[PDB]
Amino acid sequence: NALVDILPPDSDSSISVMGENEKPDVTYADVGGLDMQKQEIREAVELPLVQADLYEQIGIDPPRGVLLYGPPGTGKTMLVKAVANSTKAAFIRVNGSEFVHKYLGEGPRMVRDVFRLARENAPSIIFIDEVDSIATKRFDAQTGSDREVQRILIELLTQMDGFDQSTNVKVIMATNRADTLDPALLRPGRLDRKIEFPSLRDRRERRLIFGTIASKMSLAPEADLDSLIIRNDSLSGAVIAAIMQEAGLRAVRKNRYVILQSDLEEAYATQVKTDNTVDKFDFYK
Amino acid sequence: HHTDCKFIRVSGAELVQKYIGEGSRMVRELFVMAREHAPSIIFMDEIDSIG
Amino acid sequence: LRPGRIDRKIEFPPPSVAARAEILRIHSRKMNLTRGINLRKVAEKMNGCSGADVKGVCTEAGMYALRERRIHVTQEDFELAVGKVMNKNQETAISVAKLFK
Amino acid sequence: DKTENDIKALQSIGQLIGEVMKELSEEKYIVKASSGPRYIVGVRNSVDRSKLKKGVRVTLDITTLTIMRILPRETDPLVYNMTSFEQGEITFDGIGGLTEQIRELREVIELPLKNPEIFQRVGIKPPKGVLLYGPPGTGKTLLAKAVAATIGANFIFSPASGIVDKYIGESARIIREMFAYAKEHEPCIIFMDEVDAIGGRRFSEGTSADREIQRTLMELLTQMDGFDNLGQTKIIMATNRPDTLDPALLRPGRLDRKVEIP
Amino acid sequence: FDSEKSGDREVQRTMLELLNQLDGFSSDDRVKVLAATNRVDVLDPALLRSGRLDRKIEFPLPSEDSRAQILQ
Amino acid sequence: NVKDLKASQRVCLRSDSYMLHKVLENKADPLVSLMMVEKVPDSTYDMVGG
Ligand SMILES: Nc1ncnc2c1ncn2[C@@H]1O[C@H](COP(=O)(O)OP(=O)(O)OP(=O)(O)O)[C@@H](O)[C@H]1O
Ligand SMILES: Nc1ncnc2c1ncn2[C@@H]1O[C@H](COP(=O)(O)OP(=O)(O)OP(=O)(O)O)[C@@H](O)[C@H]1O
Ligand SMILES: [Mg+2]
Ligand SMILES: [Mg+2]
Repeated sequence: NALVDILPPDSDSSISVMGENEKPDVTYADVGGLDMQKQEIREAVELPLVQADLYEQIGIDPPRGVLLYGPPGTGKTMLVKAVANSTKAAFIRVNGSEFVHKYLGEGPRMVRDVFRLARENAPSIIFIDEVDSIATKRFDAQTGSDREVQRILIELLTQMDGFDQSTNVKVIMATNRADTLDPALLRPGRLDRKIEFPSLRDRRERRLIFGTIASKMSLAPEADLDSLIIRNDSLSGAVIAAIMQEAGLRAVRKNRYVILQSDLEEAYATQVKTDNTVDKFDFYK
Repeated sequence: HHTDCKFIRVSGAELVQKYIGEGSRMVRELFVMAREHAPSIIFMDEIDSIG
Repeated sequence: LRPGRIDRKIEFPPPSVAARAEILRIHSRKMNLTRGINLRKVAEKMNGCSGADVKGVCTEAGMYALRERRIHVTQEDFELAVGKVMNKNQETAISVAKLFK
Repeated sequence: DKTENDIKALQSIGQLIGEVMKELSEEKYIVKASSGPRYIVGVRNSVDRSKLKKGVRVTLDITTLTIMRILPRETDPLVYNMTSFEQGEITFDGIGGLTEQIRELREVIELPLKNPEIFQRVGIKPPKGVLLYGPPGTGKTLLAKAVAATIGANFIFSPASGIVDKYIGESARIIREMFAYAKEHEPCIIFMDEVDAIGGRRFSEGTSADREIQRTLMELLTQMDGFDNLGQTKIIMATNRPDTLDPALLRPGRLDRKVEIP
Repeated sequence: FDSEKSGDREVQRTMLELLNQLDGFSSDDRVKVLAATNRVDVLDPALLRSGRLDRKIEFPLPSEDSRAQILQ
Repeated sequence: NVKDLKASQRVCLRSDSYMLHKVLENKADPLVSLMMVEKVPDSTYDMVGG
């Protein structure tokens, strides 16, 4: 029981990098619209990776942490993959279910590894897939395990202040809800930029999202992607990832390798679900 | 900073604690800590968004 | 609100126009400015009712200046920031109508 | 000889399993043990460097802590109990009049499993995941058993609550290893039986029990989607009332069809 | 088994495991269940169905003659 | 000794059977826990001024 040697930061990883030993799988072309938010995600990620010093010379306060919020399905995670593919920096895919308590001291030790790894071979991106199971708006804190989850989040706060004044991109995290968030996590200096993702978007931002998933697939000369833009007006990004996927299943009942408009409107009818924004429940015009 | 008080910003949170873990029992005790480390300013920021 | 436990009430009003100009200046003391920018001129473009609005006009001016990639924050970025932040006032929750009963 | 074999085991000693967490140096390896705490440990010349990769289980001694040999992977004692359910069988037409629902069911399920190669022609994303929903008695579990038998692929058959444990964090571990196991086993088909309160909403104003729900729920989505994507390997989600679940389970793309069995 | 924001989501996880062992992977074919209940208004819809509880025995208010037997 | 020792003081041990050795040169205040996890730096009147 004495200190007989020291270990480099690189070694003793939670898990090795996925961004200079693997390459993210989704590109920025597979993102359709949210162009207003795309100007912002290259502000949030890309500019602190190539050079932090641009901000310094102006003297404007940097952005620190990236908060992605929205109702699920809107491509928060897909976007993380996107800008990591364009920038071609290091990326570390961890999750909070690899951080969760299992042994005594598991929680703090596991949080520390990823930051040590990112900083030594900086500039780097740390991704925590979600923080909805650690960070919960309320805690009972009258049981040992609820204070363990809290130990894991508290270390994350401490490592976040540590991560600042570095040319790394501060932790990426997404949340599926508005009541996962605490008034000590969204504090500026912890999460600066709050990139929106609505289920509202406008007619142009619905329009681009259909066309990209149609670029992926075969089409027929009678296929209409633009007759769906006005049917429903409360969509998310991956409810279109299902309608299109279903058109390739209805086609295989025919034994077809192009997509028909019959296939695409039959899939439209499902997966939408009850909606009151659509033009049939609307008489306020 | 001028008065040399401990600026204790409370926020209506259960996350600031991890050692008692409810606000009701941390009213006496918060006072007692602010007396240990006196002078102090207990900035209990109520919000009333809670629930 | 029991009577005798409240011997001081500090109301912070919506900014005056002498106060609202100085909030812009506070943030700009870390920043580089192209010489000749008056944040009192911008304050007369603003009408405001909170000093949060003017903090967003400065943040925007340095992020427009980041987009350009110039060291100085230029004067058109503070023109664009007020109109961009006012659009943002109509998108966080409407509040300036004049359309009343 | 029956007792000679017992002597030879007896004068030997046990091994304690690890896995290679990270390579440090030529003769020094960092492992994370299956019991927990990490060590630095050595190697004999009974193993090669080109024969070790990470996540590969290794032996250690319990008296010197040195690797002598490569060890196959481990897989839950729990998930072996699911492969021992196969009873409740019925023919391929075993649901009268809902035979149409079988057709819808195989388009996601049986056809890309057997041949992904015809769906390259179509050019769409690999089909994954289905929800069965309907009032009790409509053979949602019966349709699950029937697509297990007819395909004849590896099959589980997970109880909602035999993947929960007292410790909140072992409950996450089981399904992590259940999706790994499904990737070791071509055409593994996973019926989650009676999900209601293990994939439920955010809740968290009741007991502390409700934070185990979340913890487990994230696990499922991260396997399905990320730098792991399943087209070999199929999800059948059986639920007893449609609107009981978290909205991420109401987001199709993991769960591409929401099939109604009348 | 639609509960929100309470700890009846802990309670139902011991209900669903029972319904798992009344799904047929046999081990419920000679293994039986009697159940007594005092309120029949709140029974689960997955226990209304047969294959879980199959035979449904009503217990009445005693008839004229029956009361006299009971006393005796 | 017992008059150099008071409550809530961190010590170092040489486990000869848990033989108290020295005071520890570190402590984390329990009030500072709250303040940490909040995380606040100092301000003056140029952050209010105007
Ligand atoms: N808008 C979209 N258009 C096309 N494909 C999409 C879209 N959104 C997601 N996908 C595809 O769906 C899969 C999963 O995406 P991902 O898990 O990143 O989504 P998410 O919305 O962040 O999920 P969650 O609901 O768990 O937060 C990937 O194969 C991805 O390419
Ligand atoms: N749709 C059906 N068609 C024919 N037989 C059926 C059907 N549904 C149930 N059965 C019969 O009832 C038995 C038990 O029903 P099962 O356990 O499959 O019920 P379930 O309602 O699908 O289950 P759960 O309530 O868990 O969703 C079956 O073994 C079969 O004999
Ligand atoms: Mg997510
Ligand atoms: Mg069943």
